[PDB]
Amino acid sequence: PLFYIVYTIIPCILISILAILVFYLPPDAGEKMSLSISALLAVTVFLLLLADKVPETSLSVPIIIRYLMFIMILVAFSVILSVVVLNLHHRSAMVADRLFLYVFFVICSIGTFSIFLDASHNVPPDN
Amino acid sequence: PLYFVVNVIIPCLLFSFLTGLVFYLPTDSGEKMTLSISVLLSLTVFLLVIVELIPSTSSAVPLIGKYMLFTMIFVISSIIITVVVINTHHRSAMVIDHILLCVFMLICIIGTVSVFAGRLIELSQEG
Amino acid sequence: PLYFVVNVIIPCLLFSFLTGLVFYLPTDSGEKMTLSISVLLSLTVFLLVIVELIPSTSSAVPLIGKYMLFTMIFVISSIIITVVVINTHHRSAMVIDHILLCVFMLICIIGTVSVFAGRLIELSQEG
Amino acid sequence: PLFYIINIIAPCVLISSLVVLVYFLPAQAGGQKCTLSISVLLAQTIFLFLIAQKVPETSLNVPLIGKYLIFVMFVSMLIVMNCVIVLNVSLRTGKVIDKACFWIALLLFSIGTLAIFLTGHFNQVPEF
Amino acid sequence: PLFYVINFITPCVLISFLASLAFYLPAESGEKMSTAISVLLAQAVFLLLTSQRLPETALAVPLIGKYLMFIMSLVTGVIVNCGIVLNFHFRTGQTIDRLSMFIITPVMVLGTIFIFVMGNFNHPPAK
Repeated sequence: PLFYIVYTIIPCILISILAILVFYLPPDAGEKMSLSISALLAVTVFLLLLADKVPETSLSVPIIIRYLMFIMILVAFSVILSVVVLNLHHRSAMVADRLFLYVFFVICSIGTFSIFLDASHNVPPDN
Repeated sequence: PLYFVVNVIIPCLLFSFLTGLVFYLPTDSGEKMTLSISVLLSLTVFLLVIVELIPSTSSAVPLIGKYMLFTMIFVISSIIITVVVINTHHRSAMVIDHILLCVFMLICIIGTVSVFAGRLIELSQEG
Repeated sequence: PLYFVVNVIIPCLLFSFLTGLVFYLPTDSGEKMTLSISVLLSLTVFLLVIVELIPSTSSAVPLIGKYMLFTMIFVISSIIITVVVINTHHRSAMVIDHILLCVFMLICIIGTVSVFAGRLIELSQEG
Repeated sequence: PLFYIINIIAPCVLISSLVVLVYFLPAQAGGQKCTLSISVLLAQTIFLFLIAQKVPETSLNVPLIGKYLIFVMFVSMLIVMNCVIVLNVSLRTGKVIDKACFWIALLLFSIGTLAIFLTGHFNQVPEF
Repeated sequence: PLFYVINFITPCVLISFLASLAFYLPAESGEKMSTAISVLLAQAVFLLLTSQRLPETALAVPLIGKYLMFIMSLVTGVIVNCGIVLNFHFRTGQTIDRLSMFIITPVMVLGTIFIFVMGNFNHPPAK
């Protein structure tokens, strides 16, 4: 029923570009730091409204959270990384390179895990 | 129906980080105060909309008024601390610890008190 | 049912202040252009949502299309002036008066014309 | 009644903090603070515009009586107008920042006072 | 029903000015990249809310994916270009006019190639 899944995936994929770029935006342009914050606000209003949209949709027909329980975590960590990037930034190149690697590595894996969840869900629920 | 008590506690907990980070984000990096300003707007729209979501819910599903006062109080103190923490910020190595110390100490207490009010109300609830 | 014609005129009147102030905020203080930029976003979300509120209202309550064109035109000119007034800004003691003079003169007219269109339509309405 | 009043009053007490803050912060605001405050105007202005939206729908949903309504529109408008003036002030822009804090306070505590008195007076006759 | 296209076309057309102006913005105003950042947030909240109106509409109205991808892809591209401009933005000058000439060449081409899409669809019907 892939209508919504494709848009949701695109929100997270571009949003990863926001944090990747946010993260990635520190290596490439350090002064953006506070500018990066603006992204946190923005990236944070965007996700909070999505939870609401998805808050009403859930109302219409209840079922597995899988993805949500999946989408919820990913949001949270992007969320908690943004906050850490913020703290990492607030506290505030080796760490960034480190925090770029850790981010990427984390998000590739969480996204890999989350994508797996999505992959695993479609085989399980399919049966 | 604990689906809202999770997300609400999560808004507060992360929002504490905004302030804590707002508070903690001054001492570590004061230069981002305006950038800070942006967080106040952001932190303030997010809360103002949460009062919304919750209004429709409460009015939709009736419940006891006393548990609602706590949300308001707590929310209004983060809100008042911000104002002061912003005045603080505006006015703002010793003072932030100072403000951070008096914030933390107040929020841990208030939060401790509020958590007790749930706790104690939890004590009664359990029986 | 004049409950909407009040709030709409108020949004325009204050918004004129944004552009007047945006225009007038350059000449008096050009240094806040980006800060200005922020107003364009802000001034632009506010208007874009008003077109929303009004869409549902109009479609909900039917009315004559001709009175709708004026809102669009006017709104699109503030919008076009902003774009130019931004480029004007971007591009941007003589020029602002210049741009402010040509803005004012255009908005007073356009606004004068639009107010006449209501006026004249008011003339017909009165009879 | 009104539980919302508590909530509405709360928006317009904290929001005075903002403008008072914005105003107050002007005198206690850094060089970059004039633009910062700009940020508050936008923020303070999105907040009020959405409160208008909820209030609107609320009145249609429940019964209608504008007296108190005018009070909200007028105070909101003036905070609004003061904000633009503060901006204009800060744009025109210390002498007048100081007074602007004084003028604001004085006007808010007078508009507020007036508004509160209207409430008091509104509250009194309905009770009598 | 050319009434939805009206406003949606206008959103896109002005938004191309944003990116065009952003893209152009990069060259004429290289020193306001926070300011452009602000536009990305703004430009990005605007589009995200539009997707929400379109989504609800579909569901409410008949849905047939064909013209969906066209609005979804352009948005994504403007979106990706925006992100890229940031990448570019951050990187930002020998290339600029070419980015400029490449951006307008490309946007023209897809605009043209999208035009065709609807245009290619039109003719068959007509024949």
